[PDB]
Amino acid sequence: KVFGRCELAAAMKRHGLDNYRGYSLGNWVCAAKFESNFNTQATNRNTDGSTDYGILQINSRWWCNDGRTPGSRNLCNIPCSALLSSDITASVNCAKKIVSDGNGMNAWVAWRNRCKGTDVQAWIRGCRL
Ligand SMILES: [Pt+4]
Ligand SMILES: [Pt+4]
Ligand SMILES: [Pt+4]
Ligand SMILES: [Pt+4]
Ligand SMILES: [Pt+4]
Repeated sequence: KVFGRCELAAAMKRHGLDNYRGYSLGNWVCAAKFESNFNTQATNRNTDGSTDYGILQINSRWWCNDGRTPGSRNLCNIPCSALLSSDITASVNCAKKIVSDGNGMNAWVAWRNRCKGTDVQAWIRGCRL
């Protein structure tokens, strides 16, 4: 599913991401925009053989099992395919574990490079929440 900006903001808010570990909603919507362009079905292969999955491009080296990343850790305890669903619940629950891991949202390279220190509130502007 390809989410609209405000539709995704609303779903993320409902799933408890607004101010989760201090990160306002706009940060999460910005990260999703540049990681996956709001497409739950996005996949991207990394040079190390791991793959990133879904709206927040969660990586198979640590977070999920895809059956093809030797020495992967499956920390969210979830097949990576579950992260591609039109229901964002699995992605959100896994992202909560990731952002709690000590590096905050710096775990998402597009967030560091494209969202961090920008006016992220613009991403929720005009939305009914
Ligand atoms: Pt569809
Ligand atoms: Pt709502
Ligand atoms: Pt939902
Ligand atoms: Pt909804
Ligand atoms: Pt594996």
